[PDB]
Amino acid sequence: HARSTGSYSLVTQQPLGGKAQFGGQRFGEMEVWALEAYGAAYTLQEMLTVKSDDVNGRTKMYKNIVDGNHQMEPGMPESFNVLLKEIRSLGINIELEDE
Amino acid sequence: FGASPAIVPSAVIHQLSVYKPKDIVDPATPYPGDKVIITEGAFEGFQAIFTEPDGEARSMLLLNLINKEIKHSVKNTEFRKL
Amino acid sequence: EFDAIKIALASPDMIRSWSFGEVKKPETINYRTFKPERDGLFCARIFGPVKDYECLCGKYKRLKHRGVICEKCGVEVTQTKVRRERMGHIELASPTAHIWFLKSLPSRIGLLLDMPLRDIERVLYFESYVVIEGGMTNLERQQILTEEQYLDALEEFGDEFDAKMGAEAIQALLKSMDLEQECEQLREELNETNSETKRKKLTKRIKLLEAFVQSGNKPEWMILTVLPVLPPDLRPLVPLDGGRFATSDLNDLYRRVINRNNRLKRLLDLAAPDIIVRNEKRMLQEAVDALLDNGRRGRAITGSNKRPLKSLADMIKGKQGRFRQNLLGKRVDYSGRSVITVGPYLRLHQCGLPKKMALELFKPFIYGKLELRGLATTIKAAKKMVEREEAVVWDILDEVIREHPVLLNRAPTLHRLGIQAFEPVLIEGKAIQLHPLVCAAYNADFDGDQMAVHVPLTLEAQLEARALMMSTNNILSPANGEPIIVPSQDVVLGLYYMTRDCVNAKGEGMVLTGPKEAERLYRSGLASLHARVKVRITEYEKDANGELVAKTSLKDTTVGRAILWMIVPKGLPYSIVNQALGKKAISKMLNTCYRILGLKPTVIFADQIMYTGFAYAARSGASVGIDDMVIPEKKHEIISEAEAEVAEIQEQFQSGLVTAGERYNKVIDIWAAANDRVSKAMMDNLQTETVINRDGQEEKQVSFNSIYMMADSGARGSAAQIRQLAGMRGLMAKPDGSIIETPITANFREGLNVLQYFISTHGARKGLADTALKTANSGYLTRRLVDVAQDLVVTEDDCGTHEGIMMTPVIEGGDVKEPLRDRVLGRVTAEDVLKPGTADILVPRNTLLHEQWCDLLEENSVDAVKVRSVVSCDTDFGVCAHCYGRDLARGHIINKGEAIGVIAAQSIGEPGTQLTMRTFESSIQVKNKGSIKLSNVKSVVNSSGKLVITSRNTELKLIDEFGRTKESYKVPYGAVLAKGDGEQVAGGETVANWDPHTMPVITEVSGFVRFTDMIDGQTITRQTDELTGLSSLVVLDSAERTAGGKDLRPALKIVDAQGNDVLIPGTDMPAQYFLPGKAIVQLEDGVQISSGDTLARIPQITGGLPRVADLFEARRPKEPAILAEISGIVSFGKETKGKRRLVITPVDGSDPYEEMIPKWRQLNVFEGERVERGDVISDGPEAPHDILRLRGVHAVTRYIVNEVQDVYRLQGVKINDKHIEVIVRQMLRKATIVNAGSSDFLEGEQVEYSRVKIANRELEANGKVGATYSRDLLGITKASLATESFISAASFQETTRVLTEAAVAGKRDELRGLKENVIVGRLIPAGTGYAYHQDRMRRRAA
Amino acid sequence: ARVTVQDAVEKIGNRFDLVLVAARRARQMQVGGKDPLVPEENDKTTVIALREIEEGLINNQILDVRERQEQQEQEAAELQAVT
DNA sequence: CCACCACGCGGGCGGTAGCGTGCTTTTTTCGATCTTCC
DNA sequence: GGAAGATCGAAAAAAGCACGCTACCGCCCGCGTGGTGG
RNA sequence: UGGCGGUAGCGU
Ligand SMILES: [Mg+2]
Ligand SMILES: [Zn+2]
Ligand SMILES: [Zn+2]
Repeated sequence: HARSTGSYSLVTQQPLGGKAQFGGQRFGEMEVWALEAYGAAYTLQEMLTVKSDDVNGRTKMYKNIVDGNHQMEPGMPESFNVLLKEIRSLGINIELEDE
Repeated sequence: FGASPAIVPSAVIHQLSVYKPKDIVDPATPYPGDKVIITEGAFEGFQAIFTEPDGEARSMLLLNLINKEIKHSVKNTEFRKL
Repeated sequence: EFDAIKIALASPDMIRSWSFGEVKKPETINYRTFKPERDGLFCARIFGPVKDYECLCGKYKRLKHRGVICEKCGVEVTQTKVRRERMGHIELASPTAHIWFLKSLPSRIGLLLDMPLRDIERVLYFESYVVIEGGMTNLERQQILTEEQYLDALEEFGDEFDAKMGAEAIQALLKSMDLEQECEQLREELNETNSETKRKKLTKRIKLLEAFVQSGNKPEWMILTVLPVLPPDLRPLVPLDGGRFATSDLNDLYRRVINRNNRLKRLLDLAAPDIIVRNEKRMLQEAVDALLDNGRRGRAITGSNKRPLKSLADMIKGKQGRFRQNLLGKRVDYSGRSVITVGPYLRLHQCGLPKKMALELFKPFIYGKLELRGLATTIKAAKKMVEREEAVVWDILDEVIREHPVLLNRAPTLHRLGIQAFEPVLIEGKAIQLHPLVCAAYNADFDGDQMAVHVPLTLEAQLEARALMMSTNNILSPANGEPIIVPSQDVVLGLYYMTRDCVNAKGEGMVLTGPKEAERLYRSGLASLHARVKVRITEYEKDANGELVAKTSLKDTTVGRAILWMIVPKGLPYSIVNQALGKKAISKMLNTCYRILGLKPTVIFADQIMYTGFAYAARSGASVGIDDMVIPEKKHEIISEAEAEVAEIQEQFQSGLVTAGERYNKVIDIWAAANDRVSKAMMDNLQTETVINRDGQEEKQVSFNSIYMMADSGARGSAAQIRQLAGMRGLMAKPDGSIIETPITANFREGLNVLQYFISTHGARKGLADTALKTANSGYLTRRLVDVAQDLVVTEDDCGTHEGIMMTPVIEGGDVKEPLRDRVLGRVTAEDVLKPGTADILVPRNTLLHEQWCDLLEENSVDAVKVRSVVSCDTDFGVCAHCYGRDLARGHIINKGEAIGVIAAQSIGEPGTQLTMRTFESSIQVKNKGSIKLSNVKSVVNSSGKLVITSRNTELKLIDEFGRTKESYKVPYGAVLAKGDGEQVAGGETVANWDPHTMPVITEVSGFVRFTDMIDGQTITRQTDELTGLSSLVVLDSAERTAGGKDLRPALKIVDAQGNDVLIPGTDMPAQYFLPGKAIVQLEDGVQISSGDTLARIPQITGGLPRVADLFEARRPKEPAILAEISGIVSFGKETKGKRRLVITPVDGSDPYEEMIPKWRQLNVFEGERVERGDVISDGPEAPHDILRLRGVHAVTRYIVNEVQDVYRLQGVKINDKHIEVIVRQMLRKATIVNAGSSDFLEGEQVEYSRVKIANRELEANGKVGATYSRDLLGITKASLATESFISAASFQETTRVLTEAAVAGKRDELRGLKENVIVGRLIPAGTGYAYHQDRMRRRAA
Repeated sequence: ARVTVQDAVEKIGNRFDLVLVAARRARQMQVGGKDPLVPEENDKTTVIALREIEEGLINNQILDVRERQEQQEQEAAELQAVT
């Protein structure tokens, strides 16, 4: 099973799962721990946002790679926004303090 | 309320026995001269005034055009209450 | 863009401000036309348009109308993505309490209102009236009244008091209180009160009130009045391609809430009776509670097919929640999965990759290169060319992956070695080809294993994977520093066969001019590979200045070793390959090559070793045949004699001479001895039974048997496996765990009958079940360990601390488990190392101890070294590089920014699979020759001149002639000594003896013994002996002691010829040896005794993964050993009824220590002894909290490290102490105040240790006196949960409680950590990104 | 090609800023249209930057010096063009 | 005139009752002594 | 000598129970009520 | 081409 780009989930904006669905391999918690053990920061960040959830990041990455430029825009993962919306729906305020 | 079933006092029963009300009932309020929203037909999403029940199948409203409102009777299922 | 996250409860007004509309109908989507209804759960007007830049009515359907709303239907023409952000709101008819703030223990509402949770539960669901206005009547403010009580109060008082129901009454009570006066009164009461539990309750209530008043939140906001509604896209109705839609549980719960609210509004509009209104309000409250968190109270709402519904809180917590399923880990693009095979031709930094799989993975790169080359002008043309698979596409594929590393990962990623960077090589096939050497790193077997591949797609990731995670850069295990890339199965066997000498091999005795001639002779088939010859070879030695000098000489060796000498680099000497070269020999050679030559030649040497081993193992053609396992000729004689002995023992037992247990033990021992003899005979017949005819006569040499060659070389198997091959299988254990009388006397070469196979299946089944049910425990333990130390990174260089651990080699019994060398290597010293007896600076204060320093210190016979430890690192919010030590994976000191905590957690958790969960002396022996030292000893001479100790913690050390402590033992109190201190003794001699069954009372004075202060039948009894019949006194306990004799405590007084009690020499009061319970005294009245005589007789698994979990979680031993809090004498107070009261009376200080001790618990100390701080008073394990409180941080750290190391060594796994020290430091992160001082911390507050240290330092700099703190040992789960960053605690587990705490307290979370940065999606503060973060920090300086 | 980067690591001396400086050089070469100071043999930008770092031609301090000199040259040129 | 294609308000399901039921660890509460005094 | 703090064991409630991957099955409100076609 | 619940299997 191999995937470069394809359909994404309609709720979490993440790649699908399973060979029959042409999904992508899951990067579990232990993989993240191993990456942090190596000191992997840029690789982990590019595996977390610009590859899975950041729609604008994914489009920018695709355009840059087609154009021959290897640069990453971290953007903002949509899973965190979904979690914030769910927490807000629970009657509990959560927000990002810029200051 | 709690483990045991609730016991209603006889005063409430006495009040309910002589309870002879008159109410409008909110969701069934296509009263004459009342605001009603039509969401189907040629006048979908338009606010009009129910003014008389024409028969049973097709109640009668002052359907609102861009210029003014005109007497017209259309199906009951077309419009809901505002 | 942002710096921190603010978490708090939402006010109803601001909740309304959040919403773009109000949902008033339960309808979601009309089935006739796929459009939402007005004011529905999916209404376009409230949330947004269903299509991009398209009005719902259709009047405006172009981008030119963006930003304006329609008038036909009232929807805004914007993007569809706005439906993912806009939220709805429902106006509840009556206020409803929040389930999270009410049921999550401790109840926030109940604790705030100071009333039991049961009363809150009753009043909330319309069961008991609660008062709000106390008035002038007897009713107070908050009183619980039932319906009858409420009616009686109403009849007695009219309108003087107000009582209400439901959540409205709770809201009124919350709104009608003042926080300032309440907290002031609570503080005053806490100052005035003295009860410890009352003090703790008042302190926690004061803390809650202070946290509430500090933030802008108000108590009345805790009762919900406006209910938020999730955006529709977060609860989508996926089409079912059958005319129906799949409604999510959230939609159903929202429909229930809407229907109940509408029903309540209609009922209250009609002036319904009190009972009906109360029932409807209770139903609405139940529906709201179910929606917010289903199953918390009562019965959970069932689904369509009888399952609990998924509520809002159900998708936040748990493994399937958003935190642990879509935030910590997520599916990624540019990834693939395939099975793995073995490629022998690949290099250490190369891995095979299928052509089609690589084409699928590298599609965007191929598209870009094709566009650049001009072959295609659009994306569609490039896609068509790629799918058509032209030759130019393959050329582009080859070009784009020339030097593009890929990340290969395995599913059970235990440690960091589970994912590694490899250079891809295109192959035709369908399986990934893996390097054989890295397999041990991956723990992967080519038996169906599947591995995943990820493609980094940016310059930073590519360079960072090339430099950090490349396979060539990972040759040392971070857990212990031992090499990982080593020959495992075939290379070791091939090299062992190559470097083996025969006796009369072809071409023996010839003289060769060099390795080239030897190779050309072997290839030509003119001399055997095992022939012993003499070859002239030149070897290069590394000079001191850093140069290579070539020395040529003739060596007597074999042809195989001469051939192997080709691939050995210049620097290595020839002595490494002039042996049998087993697996450990190969590993030692590789380690030496890495140490001397470096890293660049090491990979080439490893590749050449693997190639040569594979080639010569193929050439040798070793095979296993049925004739290889030889059955000993003497086996049947041993079996027959053992059976005869067992039969004669059984027939002796039949006569009744020996009982069942003794005969069973004898049979077991006889069978074990027979099995050992058979195994030894088989090993002797297999090792060197090869007789070869040397020129002139026969000779004996090491056997060339395939099994023996394959096992001795260490390629596969071990001694036990070979014993199972040819010798008897031995005894086996039944399911309970006991040994079976009849062992399996059949080999695997021969057949086994049904009974033996059935017996043997038990162990295999037990092992398989243990592994299957142990994988989960290991995973949970490693997850907890990773979370506990996920925010510990090196962020300093040197704290200047002069405190360190007193590291010494560990001694346990008659063997040295671990010397000082391995336990100190790769660590820095806490202070100067002094040569023994010369007071000379052997090692400087802050010099890292490498191999040379280790040799220098071991040459001086030093044993005690004070070394800086992570637990003693003075740096706050991280540790320094110097206080940590060696990187343990590189030759240099650890670099700044590394994540030491994750390294430690992975290293500790990786051996979880190897562990197990199965649950199943009277003299001192001397082994070596050396002198004897005694520590913590107060000894006196006995009647015969022997030495008897009066100290309970006496330790004897057997020290060699070089002054190094060789052996250590703990001699029990009152043990006779055969020899004195400072006398050299030989092995096998006994120095001390004692009675373990019962202890005798030791007398330190000489004189007469009388029968005083005791009366027969009241305190003691003159019982006749069963056999001798002598009248011996037995002391009755307090339960059977008479009331009159309660104050008459028995006590034997040693008297002189005068008759009065003899005072202790140098001590004021006389020697009154107390008589404890069950004391047996044989001597009669007025018996003359000397010092050291015996007075009275007193009568007298936890291993594997559960032991590690208990040690880490600080679990109570369930039978703690009582320790003396303060140093002083011991006295007995009132006996009470169940527990004895012991009073500690220091000679100089006061006596505030009174301790309750259970009666059934044995007391080690008597009434008239002297004890110090942290002294054992009762038998049993020592609780870690007690050790930390009494003996300090160093002692508890040493105890935990020693226990963990012993547990791991029992299983044969070695782990460095740095990881355990890091974990222990993470354990000790909380301090509780004792004296408030000038600081604002409360007396009972428990806060972070770093904050206390910073506050104390600031106060000292200002000049004001600081506060006093005591460190607290909290379990790893509690330590992880109780952290400053609430995001990590929420992601860990117990999300409801931590989220409620954060919402109530209004906490502000700065990231300053790894897990929260990962969740947000920014660069982690560990490793490379750390540098960037540092820059950001300095940008916040100005 | 670069099988190992141990000598480059000891040249940088910390193993973490080496990744940053190599990435900066690679980004400068790939999209900035820069000319490498080390001859290339059909090699990627990343390994080319690593090989440049090998001989000490590229380092954080000298790279910053070159960046500042280029910035001052371009600002002087634009000031002359404007004036 | 009978089978079968919507449909739109409720909620545990079904029944003149009862259904549940082979884990361990941690935290909270509560009756019962107790015990200790003012 | 009765009331409040101690405590103490005994009982009750809450949370967790590894990671990836593959394949199949079943369902995607049920039910009293209503109108319409074979 | 979306989810779950159950079952079975693979690698540990
Ligand atoms: Mg396998
Ligand atoms: Zn419109
Ligand atoms: Zn330090």
